Amino acid sequence: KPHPWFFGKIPRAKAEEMLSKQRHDGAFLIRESESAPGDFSLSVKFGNDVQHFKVLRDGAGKYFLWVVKFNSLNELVDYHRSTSVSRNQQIFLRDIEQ
Amino acid sequence: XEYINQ
Ligand SMILES: [Zn+2]
Repeated sequence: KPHPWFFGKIPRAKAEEMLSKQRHDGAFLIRESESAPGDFSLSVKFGNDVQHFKVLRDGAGKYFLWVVKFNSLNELVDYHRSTSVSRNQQIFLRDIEQ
Repeated sequence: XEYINQ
């Protein structure tokens, strides 16, 4: 089955609009940024706001948010289902509901 | 657009 979190190229505002209607904290999606070619962003619902994280890439081609690195978006997402996306707030990724 | 990790 394809992943329910890959939304492709959707504007940041649309992502917020959609995530705001979600009922659970941690509801998220990965989108292709309009800020730069071939870049990804992670948008997550938390409380009454939507937080955005820029998916960084290093020289070897690994993805990362802070320090830990991943060989794919799939691994990054799966990791953050059990480990908080932030050290300051407890945010665990969970699939959106349709 | 603000990013938490930036
Ligand atoms: Zn539910």
